[PDB]
Amino acid sequence: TTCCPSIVARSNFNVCRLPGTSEAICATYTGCIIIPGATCPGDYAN
Repeated sequence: TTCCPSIVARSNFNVCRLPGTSEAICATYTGCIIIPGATCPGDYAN
């Protein structure tokens, strides 16, 4: 599951993904994170 710290971080994440970039690269690029579970924390609410 991906969790993002802000709205624009998510928007940027989704653009990064469009060419097929790995989630892990897009995470470090944007500040989003990948977790194994499905429950994002309150500080990665977007």
